Amino acid sequence: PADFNGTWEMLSNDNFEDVMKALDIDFATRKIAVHLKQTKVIVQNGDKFETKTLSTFRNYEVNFVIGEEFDEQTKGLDNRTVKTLVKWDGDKLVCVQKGEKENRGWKQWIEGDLLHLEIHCQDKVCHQVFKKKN
Repeated sequence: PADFNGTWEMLSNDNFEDVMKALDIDFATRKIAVHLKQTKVIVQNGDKFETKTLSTFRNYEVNFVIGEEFDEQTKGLDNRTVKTLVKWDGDKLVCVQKGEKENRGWKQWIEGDLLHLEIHCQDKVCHQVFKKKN
């Protein structure tokens, strides 16, 4: 479907603290992480994704293949073990992370040259927007 290949620098980050609080991240850490810029670096070969997040906050990778469930350690956030599975919803990526927290996952898609990421946990949702670098 879509082509996520590229380097994408964050434009905006809304309601990040709501999701971080839902993940039990401590307030001090939230206060640090809310004002930090992130870059996403993505290599996509068909259903194969290698993603790098880069910030002064946390650096982390997420590598997956569409429809292949994998065990994931969420180092960029709460450092929990979850079972992650990413699938297509048309041209959007929809990820379910099965573990201690209910209704956890994320959804990612492209509009023009912006990448949108929604991260959700429980009843909270964060919306991030990134601009393609080139």
